[PDB]
Amino acid sequence: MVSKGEELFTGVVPILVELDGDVNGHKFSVSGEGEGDATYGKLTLKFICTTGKLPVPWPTLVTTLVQCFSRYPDHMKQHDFFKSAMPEGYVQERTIFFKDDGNYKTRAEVKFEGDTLVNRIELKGIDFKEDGNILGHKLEYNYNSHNVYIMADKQKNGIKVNFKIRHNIEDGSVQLADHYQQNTPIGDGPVLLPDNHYLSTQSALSKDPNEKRDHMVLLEFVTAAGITHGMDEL
Repeated sequence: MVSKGEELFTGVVPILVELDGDVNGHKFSVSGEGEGDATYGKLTLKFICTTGKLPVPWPTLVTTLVQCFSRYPDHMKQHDFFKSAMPEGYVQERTIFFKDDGNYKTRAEVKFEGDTLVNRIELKGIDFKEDGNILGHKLEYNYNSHNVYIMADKQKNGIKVNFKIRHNIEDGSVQLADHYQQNTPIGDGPVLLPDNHYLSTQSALSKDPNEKRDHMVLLEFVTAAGITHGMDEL
């Protein structure tokens, strides 16, 4: 099946992202805009720190800063929770544990506001080392590919999601960030609850050569996989 929510994503959709953050007491705000094309699992966005210098590395914020733009193949469209919750949207909550360092806890609402898919987030970070990889800005400005593992939480009418991000460091080491996530629908309508599957996620970071503010340009491609081939023909 294809959910009614998925019909909202068959063309190019404008995206807005607003994040209000506080990490070890360093307050900051990020705004982003761009567009997604879930037909190709593609996002293209530019984010700006509107409060000055970002007090954490940009790569640490990529997962917090719209999984409804993932491409689900045909035999797996009945497993797309994220589009099925649209346009009313969903609440996405995480705790992200940076190995040997602090944690982010985030709560976001992802939903349509008019024609635009908007992700509004609050983030709180604590327990960071002032000279660790994060507040000491030792992460390279790049990003790896990851698998985002998804399972249904039928009790909560949503999903539980987990994965481990690898952030590359200049000296050849890696800073690991373990992500524990759950998503729940905002509205009343039925949502699709999936079988166990994963998203294969790729992200590339760049800069706008005419932008003086602290910023990140991001390109992402995300495709779902891993459903056995249960629903062989369906």
